[PDB]
Amino acid sequence: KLSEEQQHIIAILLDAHHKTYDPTYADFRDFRPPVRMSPLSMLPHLADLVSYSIQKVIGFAKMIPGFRDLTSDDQIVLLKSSAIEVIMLRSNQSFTMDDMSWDCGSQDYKYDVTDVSKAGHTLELIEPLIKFQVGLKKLNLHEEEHVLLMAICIVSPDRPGVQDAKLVEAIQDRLSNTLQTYIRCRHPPPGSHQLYAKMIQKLADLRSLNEEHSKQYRSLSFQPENSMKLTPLVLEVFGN
Amino acid sequence: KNHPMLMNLLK
Ligand SMILES: CCC(O)(CC)COc1ccc([Si](CC)(CC)c2ccc(OC[C@@H](O)CCC(=O)O)c(C)c2)cc1C
Repeated sequence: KLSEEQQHIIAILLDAHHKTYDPTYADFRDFRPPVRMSPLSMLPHLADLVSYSIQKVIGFAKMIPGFRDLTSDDQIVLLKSSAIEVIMLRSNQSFTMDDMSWDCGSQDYKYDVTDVSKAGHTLELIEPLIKFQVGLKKLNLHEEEHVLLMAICIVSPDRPGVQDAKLVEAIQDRLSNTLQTYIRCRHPPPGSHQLYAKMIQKLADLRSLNEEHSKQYRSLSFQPENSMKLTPLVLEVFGN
Repeated sequence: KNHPMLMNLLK
C-alpha cells in the first residue's frame, strides 16, 4: 500500500531533518549566554535560539517535496505563519517528561517553564505549551511520522496570505496521504489507534499556541527595549 | 513587507 513514491517522500524528509537538526547542540555556544537572574534575563539567549531554529526550519522546508514549486510569496507566507509551530514541534525531540524540560545537552542549555517566563511569556502560553509537549511525546511517533507532521504543518493551505491555496492543498494532500498510509502499514497497534487523527489534533493545538504566542510576542516586541534584544531574522519572520 | 533575510535563506 505504501507506494514507492511515498517511501521516497519519507526518505527525503528523513534526510532533510538529519541535515537540519543537530542533536549535539554544538552551535548553542554561539548564542548570547543564558542568564537566570522583573528583567527578561533569558530573552537574549532564547531569541538567538529561536532565530537559529528559524534558519533550520527554512532549510527543512526547502526540501519538502513540492515546496519549491510554490511562488516565493507563498513560500514566505507559509514559513512566516508556520515557523513558531515547527519550532514547537521540533523542540519535542529535546523535551523530556522526566522533569518537563527541553534538555539540549547540558545544564546551561536545559530549559524549563521558568526560562520561558524569563523571556517574557506567561502561563497563558506556557501551560498549554507544556501540555502540548507532553501529549506529543506520549504519541511516541516514529521519526517518519515526526518529519511528516512537520512538513504537513508547513504546507497548510488555510494560512493567512496564501495565494495559490489549491497548489498548497495538493502538496499537503500528498504528504497527508503518505502519513495516513505509513501509519496503516508501518505503525503496529495499539500505538496506531486513531494516530492520524491524534496527529491532526496536535496541528490544531499548534494553531492555538501560535495565536497565543503571537499575542504575547506582539506585546513583548511592542516595547523597543525588548525588540532591541531580538534578532533581525526574528523581527522579519515573527513581526515588526 | 519585504523579507530579504527569509528570501535569501530560501535561495
Ligand atoms: C519574545 C520571545 C520569544 O517569543 C521569541 C524570541 C521567545 O520564544 C520562544 C521561547 C522559547 C521556546 Si522553547 C519551546 C518551544 C523553550 C526554551 C525551545 C526549546 C528548544 C528549542 O530548540 C530547538 C532545537 O530544536 C534546536 C535544534 C534545531 O531546532 O535545529 C527551541 C527552538 C525552542 C520557543 C520560543 C518560540
